[PDB]
Amino acid sequence: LQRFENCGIFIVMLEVILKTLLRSTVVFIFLLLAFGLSFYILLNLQDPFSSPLLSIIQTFSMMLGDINYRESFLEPYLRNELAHPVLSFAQLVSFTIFVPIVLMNLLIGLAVGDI
Amino acid sequence: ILVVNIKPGMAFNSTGIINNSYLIKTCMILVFLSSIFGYCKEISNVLEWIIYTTGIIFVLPLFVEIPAHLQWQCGAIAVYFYWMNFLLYLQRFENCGIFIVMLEVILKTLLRSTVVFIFLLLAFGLSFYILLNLQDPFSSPLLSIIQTFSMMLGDINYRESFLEPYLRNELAHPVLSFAQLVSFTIFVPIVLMNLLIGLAVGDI
Repeated sequence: LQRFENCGIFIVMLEVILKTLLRSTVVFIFLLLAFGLSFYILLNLQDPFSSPLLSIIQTFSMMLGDINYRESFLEPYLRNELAHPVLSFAQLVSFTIFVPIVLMNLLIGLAVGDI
Repeated sequence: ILVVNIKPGMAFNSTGIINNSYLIKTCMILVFLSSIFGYCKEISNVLEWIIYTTGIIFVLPLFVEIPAHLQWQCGAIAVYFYWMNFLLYLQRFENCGIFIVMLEVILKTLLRSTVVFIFLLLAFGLSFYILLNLQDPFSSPLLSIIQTFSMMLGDINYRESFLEPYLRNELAHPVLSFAQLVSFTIFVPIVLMNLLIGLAVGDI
């Protein structure tokens, strides 16, 4: 579709935003490895965080702002099942600041420029 | 290595788990040596004073018997800051440093604006604490604030906390509760989140 006169600008733009993200990702893999290996300590008793690689695929799926808050922090806290409740809620506000707010707006800001 | 090879919360010594010993022993000796070398070489200056002090506690059972819960409490803190502080080493590579310079600009701009908008979330937090008090998520004034903070990304929990309680006749103030819900959705997920996208788009 790069050779049709309504389409090709969108495939040229798709490749610009994709090549920029695929450069950016070498940096921000370590930003998600930080929260992934840390929620693997604090939330270990819960199915989504059962293993270090499942913990990373879950932290990646929280990046779009679907944190699973009630299901994974609040309800375990009211059952007395969080092993580190204060430190778990601190890492939740920290994750929400650095990843869904900061990192996602940095990718919107990059895309707005490059388009 | 010492995180992925030992189950979180189990106490461990040079002999392995208190219940891989060569891997466990050598990786502890390395974390200890590199933390005391770190104390010699001593926001970057603050991150090191979290990392080397906390990384010592995770490994004190190399020499000193210490509680399982305290060992992993420091394991969680140390492992997190070790990787956040690993980004500061990417400032000096030609593919990367542009993104760490941009990450700091958007983060410093956000952390200035929070002085203002902490009171915007305290308004809705102390107010949903009145109107929704009978529901588990809003049971306490601090739980109510951690809950409106989690609603900020646009996951309002609408059916679960307004509609279903209303159809059961369990909202204590239904009209005023639905007004505060449209108000929250306007000021926070729409207005405040777009103000942070607008700031980020400019400053990048």
